[PDB]
Order: sequence, then C-alpha cells, then structure tokens
Amino acid sequence: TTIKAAKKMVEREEAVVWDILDEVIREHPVLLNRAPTLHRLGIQAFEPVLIEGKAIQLHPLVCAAYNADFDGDQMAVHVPLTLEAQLEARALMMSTNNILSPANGEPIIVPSQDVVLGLYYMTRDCVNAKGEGMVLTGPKEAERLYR
Amino acid sequence: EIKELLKLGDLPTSGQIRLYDGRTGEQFERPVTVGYMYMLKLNHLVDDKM
Amino acid sequence: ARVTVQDAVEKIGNRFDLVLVAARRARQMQVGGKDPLVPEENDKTTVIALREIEEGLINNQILDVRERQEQQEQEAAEL
Amino acid sequence: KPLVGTGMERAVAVDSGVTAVAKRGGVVQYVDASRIVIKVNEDEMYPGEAGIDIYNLTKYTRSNQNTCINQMPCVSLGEPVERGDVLADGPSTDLGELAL
Amino acid sequence: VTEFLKPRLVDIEQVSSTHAKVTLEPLERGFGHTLGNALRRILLSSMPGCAVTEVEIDGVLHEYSTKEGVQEDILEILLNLKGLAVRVQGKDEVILTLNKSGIGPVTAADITHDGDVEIVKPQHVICHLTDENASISMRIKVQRGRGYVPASTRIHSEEDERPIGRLLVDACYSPVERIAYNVEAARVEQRTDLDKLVIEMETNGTIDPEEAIRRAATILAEQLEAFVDLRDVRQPEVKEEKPEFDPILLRPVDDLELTVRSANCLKAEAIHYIGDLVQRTEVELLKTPNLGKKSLTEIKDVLASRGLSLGMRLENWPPAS
Amino acid sequence: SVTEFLKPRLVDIEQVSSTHAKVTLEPLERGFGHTLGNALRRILLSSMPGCAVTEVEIDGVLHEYSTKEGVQEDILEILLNLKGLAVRVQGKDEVILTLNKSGIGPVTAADITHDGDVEIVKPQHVICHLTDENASISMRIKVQRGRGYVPASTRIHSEEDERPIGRLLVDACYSPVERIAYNVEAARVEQRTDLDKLVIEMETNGTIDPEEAIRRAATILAEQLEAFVDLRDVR
Ligand SMILES: [Mg+2]
Repeated sequence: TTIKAAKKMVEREEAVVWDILDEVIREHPVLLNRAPTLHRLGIQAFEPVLIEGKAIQLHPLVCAAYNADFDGDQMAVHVPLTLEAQLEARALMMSTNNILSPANGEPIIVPSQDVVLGLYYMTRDCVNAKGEGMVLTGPKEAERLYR
Repeated sequence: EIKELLKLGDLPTSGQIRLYDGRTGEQFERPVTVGYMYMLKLNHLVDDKM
Repeated sequence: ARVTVQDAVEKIGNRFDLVLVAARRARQMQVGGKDPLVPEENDKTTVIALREIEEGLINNQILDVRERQEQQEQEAAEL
Repeated sequence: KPLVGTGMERAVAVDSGVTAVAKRGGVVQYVDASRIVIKVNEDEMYPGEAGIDIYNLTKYTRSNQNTCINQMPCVSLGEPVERGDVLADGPSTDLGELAL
Repeated sequence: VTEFLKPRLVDIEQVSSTHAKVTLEPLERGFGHTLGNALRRILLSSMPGCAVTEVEIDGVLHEYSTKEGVQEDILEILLNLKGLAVRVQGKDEVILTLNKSGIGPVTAADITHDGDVEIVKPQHVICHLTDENASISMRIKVQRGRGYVPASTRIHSEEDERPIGRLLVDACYSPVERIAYNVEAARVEQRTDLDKLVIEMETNGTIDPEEAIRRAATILAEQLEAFVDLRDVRQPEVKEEKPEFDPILLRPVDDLELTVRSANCLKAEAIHYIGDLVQRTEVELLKTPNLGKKSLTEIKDVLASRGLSLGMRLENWPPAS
Repeated sequence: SVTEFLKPRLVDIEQVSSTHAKVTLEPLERGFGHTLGNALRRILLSSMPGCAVTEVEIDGVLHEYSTKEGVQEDILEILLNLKGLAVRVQGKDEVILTLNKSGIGPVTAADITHDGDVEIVKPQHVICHLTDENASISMRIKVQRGRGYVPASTRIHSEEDERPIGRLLVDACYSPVERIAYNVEAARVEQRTDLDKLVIEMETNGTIDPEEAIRRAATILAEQLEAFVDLRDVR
C-alpha cells in the first residue's frame, strides 16, 4: 500500500514481485541507442524480455543497422516514461517500422554473414550425394529425409 | 614441422577432427579443425560497464 | 504484443495524426477510466489502442463526435 | 603455461622484477607461502656477517589497476638454486615464464 | 536434492485437426533439447505405422515411359501414391484393387470398400484423368513397417526376382509428415530461465498428432523399462541393525584432537584406545605426573563434544581386539 | 515381428580402471542406438547425485585471501584441491568431516578422520604441503549431497550464516561423471541382421557406480517421459 513498504519489498527482491516486473515490461517498449548516432537508426524501439547476465542481448539482424559489432561495444537504453511517448515509440521508431534505410529504399535489414553463409552452403548443390536423383512429393518429405 | 609433430602423436595429420553435436547427437559434416589456443581475458568486465 | 502496424498506416493518412488519436484514446481509456470495445489479452492500453485503431471503429472523427455528444449529454444532465 | 610460446616468455619473466629472483645461489632452507629462507652457498657467501637470504613474497595487494597481484612459491625443500634463478612466480607467471 | 521438476502444458493448438502445436513448461536446463531430439528421432525413424509399398500397372515396365489416358507421367502417379494414407488392421500386408476407368479424375475413394482397411482421405485425388476414353487402371499393396523406406533397400528386392509384382516406390511407414522441436526461455517464480519445449507436428491423418506423441512416449518407456530403477523407488523396505556402542571406542586415542604432550602422557599410561579410557574415572589421571589443567580439561572436553562420559560401565570389551 | 520389438539389457559392467568404466547395452533394433546414446549422455552430463564439498572452516586462517605460516600453497589452492577430491556417503546426505595433520610432508586426503558412512574414493590426492615442522592444520569440511551444480555467491539465503569468519564458501560443483562417450556397432542375434549394440564409456570421479549412474539416468528420463506419456488438455 504505502511507498516505504513497496520500496522495501522491491529492494528485498522477493520471488513474488517478478510477475509484476514481467507484466510491466510486457507491452512497455524501450529505446536502444548506440553511442555514435549518425543516421536515424541510431536509436530504435524494442520490446524487452527479461534474461540473466548483466549483458544486453541484441537481435543479430539489426546490429548491421546499428554499426555495432560484438567486439565489446557498449550501448544505452532509455524508457519513454509517458503514455504518449510509449505509443510513439511503438508506432514510429519501432524495429519493424524501420527496415528501409533513410538514405536509400534498399532494406537496411540485409542478412549478415552467418545466415547467408549457412543458406549458401544449404543451396549449393553437388553432383553426387545420398539420394542422388530420387523423387519427392513435398518439402516436408525433404525435411524428414534430411533430419 | 607441424605436420610431422601431429604425425608423432595419434592426432590426424590434417588437423581437422570430426565433431558430434551435443543436442542433436549427430555428426557434423565438413570435419572442422580443433586445437588448444591461448586466450586472454581483457580488463573490460561487464560488472564494471553495466 | 504488436509487431506490425503497416495496415494502420494504410488506414490513416500518416503516422503523426495516427499516434495523436491513439494517444487521445489511450488517455481517455487508461487514465480516463472508460471502457474499450475490443477483446484484450491481459495487456497494457497501448496495444489495445493500436488494435482498435487497426479495426476501424475508432478514429479522429469518431473520437471527436463521441466527446462532443458526451459533453452535450453532460451539459443536459447538468441542466 | 602458454603452449605455443615464442621463447621470449622466459626472459620477459625474469627481466621485470614482478617475480622473486634469487640474488645469490644456494640451497633451499625454508619454504612458506609468504617467507622464503635460502641458505647461501659458502662460496657466494659474504666474508663478514655471513648468513642467509629471506624473501617476503608480496601477498594479495591492490595494484594500480585494482588487480590482485600475488606471488606463490615454486620450489621444494632443499632444492638447489643458482644465481638469477626464479623462486616465486608472481601474477601471470608459471615456472619462470610469462603466462597471461 | 535429487528431485527434478515436471512440465505443465498450457498450449495445445489443434489447428486443421492434423497440424498440432504443443508446449511443455517448465523443464530443466537441458532436458528440452534431449527430449525434442529423442522425440524427433523416434517419430521420424522408429515409429511403426502403415503406408503404400507396391504398385502394379498393366504393361508400363519402365519409369521412363508413359501411358495415354492421363495428363501426367508415371512419376506423378507414384508421387500421389506416396501420400495415400490408409490404415490396416492386425494384418501384416494386404493388396487393394483399383480396377476402374472413366472420364473424371481418379481419387482415393475409388478403391474397393475393403472392410479390413480404411483410407484416411477418400477425397484425395489419385490422378487427374483424361476426359476421353481413359482406359487405365492399377493395383496397390500396403504393408506395415518401421519408418521411411527408400528405394535402395528395395533395389535388393528388385535384384531378388522379377515377377509382374516387382515395381519400385518408397514407403513412408511413419504416419507423421513433419516434426519440429524448439526450445525457449521459461520464467520460474524465482528461476530466470529454463527450457520450454515447443513441438510442432503434422501427420498423414491416420492417427491424432497427440496420439502419435503418446505412442512415441509409450514406445520409449517400453524401451527404457529394462533400466528404470527396477521399481518406483528401488527400496520400499527399511531396516536397522547397529551395534550398541560406537566404533569411536575402538579408535585410537590420537583421534581426539589433543595437544601432543597430552597425547604422549595418555599413551604412556597404556591408554591407546578410547574404549579403554571411557571406562575409567579421572581419579587415576592426576596420579600420573605431568597431568595438569591442560590435559585433563582437554580430555574431558573432547568427550563432551562426543557426548560420552568419562567413567562408564560396560562389559563388552574389547570387541574385537 | 515388425511391431512390439524387444528391449535392451545390461550385459557388461566391465571397469577398465578404477575411475574409467565401460558398459554395453544390447540389443537395439535400429535408430535407437544414436537416440539412446545421445539421450543418456545428455542426462548423465546434465545432473547426477554428487557429494562434493560445499564449505570449509579453517581455525587458523580467517578469510580465503590470506596465508598460513607453515603451509606452502595458498588458501585458494587449498580450496581448489578440496574441490578436486570426491567422497561417497551412504547413510546421511550431509556430513562434516575433520582434516587434522602435523609434521613436514605432503598432506593428502587420507589424513582425515573418516567415518563409517563417509568413504574416500582416492586417498592419493594431495591436499597441501606442510613444509614447516611446528605447523598443525585442523579444519572442518562440509559435504552435502546435491543435484547438478551451484555457484558460491548465489548459494546464500540469509546474512547470518556467513557471520562466522571461519565459514569459507566454495562452489559445490558436485559431478560424479566427467566425460561420457558412446558408440554403436553390430549386435548378436540367432537369426536377424542390422541389430545395434550400444557401448558407453565413462570417465568419472569414481564415486558413483556405473550401473547405478546409468539406472539413475534411466529413471530420470523415464520420469520426464511419463510427465507427458499420456498428455491431454491438462492444466
Ligand atoms: Mg566495435
């Protein structure tokens, strides 16, 4: 009820308050920010999910837009703190609402090296392999045969 | 010299040992290389950055 | 959990007035204490505001006429 | 110990005085986690006020970068040691070798 | 505490009644991976079911040939047969006749009403037929196997002999069409993250997806029965058989953690066993010289931490020394 | 026949050494080889009943970041060596052992005052080097049976148990197994082929028994499987 008891319960970090923290971040996005900001995408909006470690997990498909390699880059997080600001961050600066670069209509969300290497290896057809020149009736059959 | 040193031990000369996945429990094709590399821990700990 | 709002940009002229009417609706709903008209999923006010904007039952003109009729009926009940 | 060394890891380990070096060769007299007592060879012994050598291993202490520097003994009882030999490897050292 | 956790499913989506999505939460830190992998490798390979095995055409002996009356090639008919989901009773192998011609496209319902078997989807089209004088038929033969069977293992069957029956078509004995296991983070009330399993599956409609999951679980349990603790707890029987006193009495006096001088003057009095010291009073301890305030108090306080008393009465001594 | 096949069975518990062992299971029809191998390996490496040390209590030293006149190694390496050893308890789950020694020499685990239930799997493991003569080491060693692994700092529940200075905490990384390798090969049958015989080699601490560990893993797997062996729309 009172503020003092609430602060005491929060600083004590009981196991019950975790659901409150989970609900309060369910639809409350935050703003990720890279230290050097040169274009629009230097600050973006993201829905946070609670994890361990004092490190901030980031989606791999957006770091290329952030120009933030994983060699030890430090980034900041801000909170809208206002219903209007929350709605704005969800509307305009949302990650899904920013895929075309502000400079060119080309997608800034272009895949990085790992995924394209995996796909290139997956689709690079050889001349002789297990199941050479057989016939199938569906992609699910192919998944079963592969796994 | 490295080739002959690997030949001295039971390790393969190619320096690429096959690996088995821990989760799926199957074999990785394209036998990857494995070794023992010296690594250093930098003085940029997360406990001093957060 | 709202991931795509492109159909909302298709509904309203742009995003400025869109987020403006969304903010007005969320103010009238959450800190306004009124009732919504869309089934929720145990969430906040922002995403249900975006949902009811996406449907089409709430927009700028509908909000205007609703608040106008509410003011008129309140003045009538005041006599 | 770094497996793939460059040979220099020995010299760089003894040049910097971070580790305990033997000023005078002799035989190990008393080993402890902090104090190392070495009996001096009578040949290398000083003419007057003859005696022994006592090294005080720098224990856990704050360095200039808030890093714990410490020296551990690396010799057994009665282990013969010569002049300039290592006696206690300090931080990031092992058997007289730079091991970061 | 040697006590693991059990999942509590909350989402079982049965969209399309043949493409199911089940969740399981929570699990251990690595149980989700192994569970999903085992379930996948079971449903894919080790899952006894039933499917088509053999095809019989009139005179087309070669896959590199065609037959008028259809707007496709024999490979298309084989691909369509590869999906003919039909279940059989206790019979190990049964043939079915498709002696039918006409105009409209031939579907799965054209097979004779063999009461011993039953087709899953009778409306499944077998082959789009030519709309004029399309006089062509075939025969099928279904069995029950272990899992996916390629044509290679049947090439040996082709190598054995060649009657009219020797044709070639794969057999997807596994009733599941596709499977995909995934792991996600779960939030225990205090634990931050644990494995949460998500299993997507799709079957041919022969049995329910959840029925297939239960069957895989039962077959894995039948496999593991030979090593599961021999019982529920492996020991629902407790007993007790202990000596009267403790083996500490047989232990030497040096196991008392006393000063070296006290231990020496205790051993000098032929007192080298705790059982030989507990059964006597300290009136004779002070009789021995050099037994002062240190040794006496140390001895009487060490036994105090052990509960036993200085000076006892026991006749069973010494067993067995 | 093709359905309702057989089950595996333990046919060998051959221990190539005291710690390194190798069991063999047979027969497996097909595909069950790699499946069961990976499953049992993951279950064994995940968590098994361990009985390592949790905390110690040395009377001479106060905090683990100090020295002790008479011993050669540092208290931190004493804690690491105490973590390295392994014990086996049968009656109770937690027990406080005592390590007391004097005189110059390599003090190993055999110098502790063992009990009837607690047993040392290997006494050759050196603990410390009592270099000085008038140096008497005396400490308590708490060992409680656990499941899996727990760090040192996160194991706290209050702030009163750590008030005694002598209570030095170490990460109870209790794990009887160290490495679990497996493979499959041809099996034996009167009239059949493609039967698979599985072989699991295990380099462990030597505390737990190979058959006992395999059975405990099978029990845990069977329980986790029965958790949804008949799953329905349950809540
Ligand atoms: Mg960088």
